[PDB]
Amino acid sequence: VKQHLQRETQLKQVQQRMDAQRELLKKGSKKKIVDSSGKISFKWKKQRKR
Amino acid sequence: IKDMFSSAMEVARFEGAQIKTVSGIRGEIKRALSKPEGHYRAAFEDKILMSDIVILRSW
Amino acid sequence: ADVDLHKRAGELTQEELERIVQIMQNPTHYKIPAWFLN
Amino acid sequence: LREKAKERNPDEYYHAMHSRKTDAKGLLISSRHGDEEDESLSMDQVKLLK
Amino acid sequence: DYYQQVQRGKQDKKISR
Amino acid sequence: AVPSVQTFGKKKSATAVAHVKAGKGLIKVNGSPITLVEPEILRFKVYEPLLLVGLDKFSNIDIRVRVTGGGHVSQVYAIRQAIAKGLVAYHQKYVDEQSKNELKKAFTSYDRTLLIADSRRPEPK
Amino acid sequence: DIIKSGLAEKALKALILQCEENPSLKNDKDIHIIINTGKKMGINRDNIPRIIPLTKYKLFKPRDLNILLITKDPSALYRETLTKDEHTSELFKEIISVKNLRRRFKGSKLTQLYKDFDLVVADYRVHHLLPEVLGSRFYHGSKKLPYMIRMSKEVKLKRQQMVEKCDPIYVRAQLRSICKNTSYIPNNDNCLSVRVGYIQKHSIPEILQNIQDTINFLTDKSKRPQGGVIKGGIISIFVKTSNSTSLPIYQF
Amino acid sequence: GLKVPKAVQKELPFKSQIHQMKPQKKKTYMAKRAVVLGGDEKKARSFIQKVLTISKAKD
Amino acid sequence: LEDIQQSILKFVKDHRYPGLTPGLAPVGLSDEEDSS
RNA sequence: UGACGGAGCCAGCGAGUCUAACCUUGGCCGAGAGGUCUUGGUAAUCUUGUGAAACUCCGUCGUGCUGGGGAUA
Repeated sequence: VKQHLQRETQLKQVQQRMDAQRELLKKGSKKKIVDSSGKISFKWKKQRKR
Repeated sequence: IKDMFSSAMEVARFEGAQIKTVSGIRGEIKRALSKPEGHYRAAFEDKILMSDIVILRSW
Repeated sequence: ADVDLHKRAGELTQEELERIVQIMQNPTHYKIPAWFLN
Repeated sequence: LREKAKERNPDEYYHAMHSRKTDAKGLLISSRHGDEEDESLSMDQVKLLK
Repeated sequence: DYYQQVQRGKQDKKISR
Repeated sequence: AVPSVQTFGKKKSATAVAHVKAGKGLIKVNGSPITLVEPEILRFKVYEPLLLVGLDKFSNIDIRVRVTGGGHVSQVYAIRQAIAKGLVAYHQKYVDEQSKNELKKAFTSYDRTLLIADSRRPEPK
Repeated sequence: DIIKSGLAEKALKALILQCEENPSLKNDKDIHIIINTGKKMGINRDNIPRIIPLTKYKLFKPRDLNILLITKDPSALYRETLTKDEHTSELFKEIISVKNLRRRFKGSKLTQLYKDFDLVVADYRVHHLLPEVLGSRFYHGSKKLPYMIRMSKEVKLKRQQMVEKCDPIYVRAQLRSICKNTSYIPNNDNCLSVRVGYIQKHSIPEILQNIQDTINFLTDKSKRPQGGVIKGGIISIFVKTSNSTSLPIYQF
Repeated sequence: GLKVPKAVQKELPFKSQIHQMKPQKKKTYMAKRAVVLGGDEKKARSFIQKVLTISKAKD
Repeated sequence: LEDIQQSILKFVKDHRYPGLTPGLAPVGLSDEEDSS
């Protein structure tokens, strides 16, 4: 059960990164936001979808 | 070629002789090298290998 | 020996020169490494 | 091959020297993928695969 | 003398074999 | 997609390929800038294609040179040849022919070995 | 267990009395123990000398011997911070890098280098690419075989780089450990040599004590990467100078 | 194998040019994407490979 | 099982160089400080 | 035009399953042949490709030759 839990949390993280990449390549204006560490995020322009 | 002779006098005595490897590659001894004593320079039909033995058939 | 390594050898006080010659006389007990001297 | 290099004849036009190309050192680039595929795939293809 | 004892020992061991 | 131009500069066994295209004005030899080309006493041999015609020709174009082969002085002679005839070929193809042959006249009045090497030798007397 | 009896003391005494007078070994000044293990110790011979810690006898101080130090590519950091520290500023006879070492020393220069130094110490990141640079004279046998040192007390994680610094107190501490202790290299067969003691820097009870120290550290069960390699019954001990016969001890 | 030199093979005709493709050093996306099946499928792959090499070596 | 239930319900090492872990010297407290 | 000590850099030749030392010290196994380990000395234009040296830069010195038994620590 513990290794089922480890497999599930690793799959959740890799699907989360995959979903962020897919969300990133759709469309709209965005900028690369960099934090203190280097964990980058993408902040999207306040503009609703036509 | 390393050790079939003990001295450059011996190689000088045997210059021009035809030798061959065990592969049948024919050859000829040409000149005694200077500093290692029984070592000489031979010329062969083509490139012999490091796993060969040369042969001077005498009687 | 604390003598400055840029002074010319003429202007040497005798305590500096005796410190130099004492160190060079007994190098082992001043723990000079044995590769400096042959 | 050395004799063919001596007798290249540099006014040698083929139609395949439009598609085929040459790297910096002068040798031949052979694309290791396909030649019935494409190495770079489009944005909507990447959207579907992702 | 023990030096010569043991080197004669290995010598005659090889000779006996 | 960009207007670009490729030329070659040769001395003994050095060879330099110069790509000139439209840009902001950066001149780069082997990735590093032109102001790093050693042996540093022939840096003005490299500079004279720029100083003979003015930097206002280079203010709108960016050059890059890749130099292989040769030695130090053969490489600076390949660099200066590649830069010179690349500027001439760019002003031929994408700027006017009057500036083209003004550049050819200036380089040829300085030395035509900026534009044409001395290539096949000796003489059998 | 305990190895100090009249057989061991008589053998070691007779070896010293033989090498004082014999005109065939008046240059080699050293005592080695040959351990004949029972089984074949399985680990193949890399040329990395593991360190056997003696417990109460420093057999060498780091200032009574020539030390060559081999460093990484730029070498300016290690050379400056080692030579103007005055904890280590006189400890190394030479500090070079691998690039200019193999540039300078080719051929018989390596024979002069061998005869020149007596402790080769390399950065552990360059220790593996030494057997071509230093040739086979340093790796046939083991008396000038180079030691690994860590220069910085810093560990590499993945996805990130080792910050390039060096620590002179740490490197003096591990050269002190290297000269203070003795060493061995594991191999496939059942023979294993360990240097113990010198010919006039040492005496019979201290040589016998550090012989027993190497025995304990070698056939120990714990300390298993560095020392616990004798898995079976250690069968015999011998002592010899490099051109002297194998005086036997502890025939089990 | 026959190692033709680069100075020769850069100066070859267009028909005689040697298609030598370089190895891949980058973990490309299609290779890191593409799925392989396991268990019964990998032993099916092993079985089909063994059968095909036994057939080719017998021929 | 208590640690496994809490999870389910909640010496150097160089990576490139595996020879360092038998290689490096066992430094002591008696090696770092005093007169050499 | 030097001597030490660091640093920057630039080639063209050359690709046969082929390329390459010697003498020892000992341990163990084996009937022997030998195998394997260990060890010190000597020799060296290294080994297949990366790389040259002269050159360039930066600190330091400072320009009146060579010998063995004798004799001072």
